[PDB]
Amino acid sequence: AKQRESTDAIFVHCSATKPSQNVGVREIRQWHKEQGWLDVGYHFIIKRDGTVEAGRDEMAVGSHAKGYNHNSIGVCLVGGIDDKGKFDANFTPAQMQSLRSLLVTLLAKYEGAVLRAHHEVAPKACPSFDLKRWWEKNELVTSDRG
Ligand SMILES: [Zn+2]
Repeated sequence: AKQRESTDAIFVHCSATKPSQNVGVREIRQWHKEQGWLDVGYHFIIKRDGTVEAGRDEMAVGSHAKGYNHNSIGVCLVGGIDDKGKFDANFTPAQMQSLRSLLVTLLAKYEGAVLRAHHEVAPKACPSFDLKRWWEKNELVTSDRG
């Protein structure tokens, strides 16, 4: 098992859970290991009250964006779908506030890293919001692109 060579990107994801699912790394680590992986695939989880919990070691290869696990940080927001199972940007004010300082901290310490939304690189709606519009205007809108 080993550490990454470089950190070209910080990817943002959601856990694809509903509002009522107040979960964190204890549960998502358990869910990922029942699916056959060795640990939680994300380096950071932001719970719905804004608590950021650490997953994999900040410097290790994780499993969150395939073909990119070798050179990136994966950050996960708890939420992402409504009760119908559709993608929905239902993240809390407090989650978005913690996310924005974690990312300013991360972009600063990983010289040259770029900030990315999983849906830019894979056919998925994850993280369920338009990353550029929230990073720039502080507007949260439900989206499969951006
Ligand atoms: Zn994702």
